[PDB]
Amino acid sequence: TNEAQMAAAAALARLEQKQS
Amino acid sequence: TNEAQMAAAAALARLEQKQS
Amino acid sequence: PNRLIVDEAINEDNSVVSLSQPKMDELQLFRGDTVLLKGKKRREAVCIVLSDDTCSDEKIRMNRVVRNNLRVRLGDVISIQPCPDVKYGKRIHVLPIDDTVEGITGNLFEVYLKPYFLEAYRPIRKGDIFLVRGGMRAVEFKVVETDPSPYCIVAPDTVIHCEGEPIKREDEEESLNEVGYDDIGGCRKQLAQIKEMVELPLRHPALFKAIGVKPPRGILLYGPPGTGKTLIARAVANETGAFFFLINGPEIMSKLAGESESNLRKAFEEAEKNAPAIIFIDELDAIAPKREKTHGEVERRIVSQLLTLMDGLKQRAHVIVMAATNRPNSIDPALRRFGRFDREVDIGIPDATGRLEILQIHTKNMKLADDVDLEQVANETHGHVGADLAALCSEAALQAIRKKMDLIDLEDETIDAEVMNSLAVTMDDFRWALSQSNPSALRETVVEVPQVTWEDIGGLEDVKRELQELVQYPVEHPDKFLKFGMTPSKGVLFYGPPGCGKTLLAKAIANECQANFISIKGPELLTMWFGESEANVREIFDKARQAAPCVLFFDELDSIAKARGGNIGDGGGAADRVINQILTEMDGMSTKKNVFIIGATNRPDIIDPAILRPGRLDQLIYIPLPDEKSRVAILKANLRKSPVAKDVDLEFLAKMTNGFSGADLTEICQRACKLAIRESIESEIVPEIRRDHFEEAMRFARRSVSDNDIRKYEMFAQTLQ
Amino acid sequence: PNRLIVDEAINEDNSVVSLSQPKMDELQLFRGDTVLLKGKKRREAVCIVLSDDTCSDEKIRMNRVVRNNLRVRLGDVISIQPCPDVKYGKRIHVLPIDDTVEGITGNLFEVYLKPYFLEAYRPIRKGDIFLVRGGMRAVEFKVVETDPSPYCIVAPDTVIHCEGEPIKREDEEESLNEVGYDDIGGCRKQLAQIKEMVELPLRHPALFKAIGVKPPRGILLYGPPGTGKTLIARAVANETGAFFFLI
Ligand SMILES: Nc1ncnc2c1ncn2[C@@H]1O[C@H](COP(=O)(O)OP(=O)(O)O)[C@@H](O)[C@H]1O
Ligand SMILES: Nc1ncnc2c1ncn2[C@@H]1O[C@H](COP(=O)(O)OP(=O)(O)O)[C@@H](O)[C@H]1O
Ligand SMILES: Nc1ncnc2c1ncn2[C@@H]1O[C@H](COP(=O)(O)OP(=O)(O)O)[C@@H](O)[C@H]1O
Repeated sequence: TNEAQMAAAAALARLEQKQS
Repeated sequence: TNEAQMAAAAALARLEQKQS
Repeated sequence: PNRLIVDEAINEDNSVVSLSQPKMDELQLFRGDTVLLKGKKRREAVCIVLSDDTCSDEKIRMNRVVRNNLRVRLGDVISIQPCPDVKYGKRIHVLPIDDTVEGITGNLFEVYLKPYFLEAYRPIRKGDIFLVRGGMRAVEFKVVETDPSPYCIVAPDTVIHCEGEPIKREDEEESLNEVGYDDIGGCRKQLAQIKEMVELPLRHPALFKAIGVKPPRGILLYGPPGTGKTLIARAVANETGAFFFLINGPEIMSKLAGESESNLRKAFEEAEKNAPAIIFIDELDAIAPKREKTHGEVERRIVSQLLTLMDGLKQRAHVIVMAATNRPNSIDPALRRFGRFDREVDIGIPDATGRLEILQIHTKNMKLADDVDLEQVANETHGHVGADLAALCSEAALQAIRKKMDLIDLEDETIDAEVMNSLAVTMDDFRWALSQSNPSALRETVVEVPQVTWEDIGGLEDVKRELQELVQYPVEHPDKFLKFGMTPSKGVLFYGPPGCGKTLLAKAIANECQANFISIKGPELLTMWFGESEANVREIFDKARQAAPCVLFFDELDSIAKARGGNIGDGGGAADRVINQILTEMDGMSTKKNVFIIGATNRPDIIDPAILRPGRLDQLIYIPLPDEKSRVAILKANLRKSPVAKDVDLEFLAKMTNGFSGADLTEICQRACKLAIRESIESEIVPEIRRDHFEEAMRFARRSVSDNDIRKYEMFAQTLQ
Repeated sequence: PNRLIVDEAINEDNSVVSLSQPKMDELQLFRGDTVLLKGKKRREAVCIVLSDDTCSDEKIRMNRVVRNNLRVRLGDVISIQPCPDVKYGKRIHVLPIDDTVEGITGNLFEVYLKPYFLEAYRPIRKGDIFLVRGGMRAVEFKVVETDPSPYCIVAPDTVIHCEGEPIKREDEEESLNEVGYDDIGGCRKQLAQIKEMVELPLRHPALFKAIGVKPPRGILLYGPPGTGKTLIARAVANETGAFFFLI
């Protein structure tokens, strides 16, 4: 639900920072 | 003061003798 | 059900694991959902699942921090389940571990836990261990108390507490700063090969003791010093859990007669008692050197004692002995016979990609400035090994530290965490360290996959296709060669004018095939001839076998024939000392080793015809001077990285440079660049290379290949029909 | 305030310290003014400040004699302040050190102290150590008694006395004839490179044991015999204070 969706956005953003 | 100015002339003269 | 194999992760994020999309649909979870992992000893961990294009469908990729929290190791199997009802917490109490916070004081929250937790939305469970890097320290923390239970997600308004004494580390909990697989940068191919050999008998001893197939008992790692030979041996033991016993030459040889042999025997006895175990013998050449090189009683006895102890591994079940040497032929050949040390791995020297990985590993704790470019450093650090890159990072850190320490003047027993945390290491400090560093492998043979691709070679469209047929087909479609009774060619000779891309062709095909490229240049063939050391050819071809798949390129194949007089020559014939050893090694090389031999010559009329017979360089490709459409492609390739102005007409230049070789077009490109630099520097005492710079370059550039030499190549090509 | 880093001096004169011009204006002193330097263990020294074109803005350049009087070492930080009310004295009593006057006798004033003091206008403080060279010997002296206190300038009419037994050297006071950086001539580039490698972990051990960066542990010096390989190693140990073990 919403708390998992906020963690989803944060995990995806950190992954993109490491891949770029 | 003036006693310091007398030491100033002596220290400056020795420095110039060593540099030349 | 839902039981996946634990694999290694690429994403180092402690709160994230990777699962392949098909498992997201079998587990009915969405990208970024929060899941629980079921480990060992009734333990579990909570993390976020992301997708990628590299995770195996049946594996879960997680880092060391998650595996330790689950008390699992690589190769184990854990269960995965979603938990969509995870809520956020309000209070989390975190304390450092006593064994990691030492000598450093300050506000741990502001330095470490605040940037780790704040707005990160990390799932946190009671009892989790996690690592926060910064201030040139790696500080691990444990979560001891939370308001929600058993786990929650950190919210932007979650308050982090830290009061109390540091936590004493549990005896069954390994420190996160121990050597593991994520501490090794380059040489990934060698690490994977070793893992296959050792992890199975060490993690599954019940398999080998119950079957007729014997495990590997001894693995010899070789390469220059400072390449990670010990780092791998430690990473393997720490990742599998095998008991690690360290041996080194100096420790054994420093002992008196009767003590060195006894201590060596004890090491094997201790490993057996603690089996499964790994015995690592560093500087093996110091204990058991080639017999011909020693005559002392102590050295002869310790050779015999090591040989008998290695043979005793038939009874010492689940003990693997690893050794490190500089060269596989520096030690007693008996050690390498069936059994004992019958497996070998060539660690070599990290390439440009591996060097970048090593620099990234040894800077994990360092705060880098925005101007730091470690890829630029990795490309400049030619000839360095991991030990030298680690020293380079250390020197760069110390230079940055001195600059700040002399200004703040804070002298105490401990260091302020904030002072180090705000210290950024700039590119000037890495460049300074590079000037101070001195490569330990500067003159070692360089074996790596070349960065040259087909896009870098203008023209030669038909040669590009031909080389793919010669190099790829024998291994991509081996069933057709057997079907038609075809014997694949072992190599090809390039001939033609100088500076037409013969070297790039060999590199580009090695690159596309992802094969190691070994470059032998004229001066090396001449060195062997002049010094009467042609025996070294055997080591060149043996390196090609060790590095296989690879492409072994012999440039300037005529260098010796020319050194012998070339056009007139001396009193002998075409054969010479070095080419004969090349011919011998080629005849003894099988196509099953995936080693392709390429030669190049600028004077095919003086190449020993023996090299062109079936079984040798039987294929011959002519590389002509580029035509008009190719010269345009060459100019574009050579200028691909230059800031060329839009007014530069490269097609016009190609029309004028009718007789120019590719190397001659490069001189024009570089000469125009030099002129642009000269003007740019003067303007400060310009943003692009202008038409005037290329036009002035044309005033000096000339063709290097005359019509007399072009006919020489045409006549040879005509002779070949 | 007024806390500057102690650096090496080019002028060997024991009564002269060099500061860069911008610090003369921050300290509001004139070229050749007399200043006090604050060292360690509640000690101080008095000297004349001259300017040059080589001193770093944030450093004070002083020789070994001044550093030993302050009980400081290269890389430390000391305070500088003007003392414009300094006057000259009439009586100064100086005695040699027992460990430096040996095998040599004569009129110490006429040989050493007279050309050193006479018309030199040197600032002198009670307890100062200074070195006078001549006669192929290097003889150091200590000042024990003066009429003015705590310091004064030597005037052309100041009488220098020297009566009594030689002074026994203190156990915490190093001799000025020990090997230091000013005993090394050429190869300055190598000495600077070595100092960077060794002085930091030796003077600031708390830095390295508190960070993840490892110090250099072994330095190999090479070159022909007689080039100063041992001279450097001794100078480094004596200047930083590290215990020196010879093999
Ligand atoms: N491939 C590599 N990746 C990361 N670090 C490396 C690598 N190769 C060497 N190093 C580093 O260089 C050093 C190698 O020293 P060590 O393993 O003791 O080698 P040796 O057996 O030659 O003494 C270590 O600090 C190690 O971390
Ligand atoms: N076909 C080509 N495309 C692009 N560049 C070329 C080409 N031929 C030659 N060059 C340029 O000439 C230089 C020398 O080429 P190389 O193949 O090393 O010569 P050789 O094989 O005779 O040693 C290269 O650096 C390259 O930039
Ligand atoms: N660069 C130098 N500056 C000053 N004196 C030097 C220098 N190099 C050598 N010397 C002098 O020469 C001698 C060198 O001897 P020593 O340091 O013992 O060298 P070694 O290690 O070869 O025995 C000493 O008397 C030293 O003062």
